Amino acid sequence: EMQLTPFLILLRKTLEQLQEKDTGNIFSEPVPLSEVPDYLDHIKKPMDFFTMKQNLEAYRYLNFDDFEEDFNLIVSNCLKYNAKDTIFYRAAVRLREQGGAVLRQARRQAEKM
Ligand SMILES: Oc1cccc2cnccc12
Repeated sequence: EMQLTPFLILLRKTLEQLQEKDTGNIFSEPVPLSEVPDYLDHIKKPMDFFTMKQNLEAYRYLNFDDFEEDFNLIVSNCLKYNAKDTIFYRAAVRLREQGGAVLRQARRQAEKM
């Protein structure tokens, strides 16, 4: 029970804060299938921050869970695909940790709406 425009402004700010935590920009764009040919073998729904931005602007995120679930896919896909001893796996752990605090604060703000 809130107005659409302030909520989308909040999601835009939140997405920018999450992208800031991905300092290597390894999640900024879809995983390039041309360089990872086996990626889709067990990754059923790829996700990335650019796709999240397009979903946001297409009005596909109307509650915080819609938005947070796609963020969680970025993390979980990366933990699934990559071995634990890789920078990519550890980057997803770091993003989960640093991004979780960003998400908790942003969800508090949405609940004031
Ligand atoms: O090759 C990649 C490039 C950027 C991100 C990736 C996330 N998981 C597996 C592979 C990736």
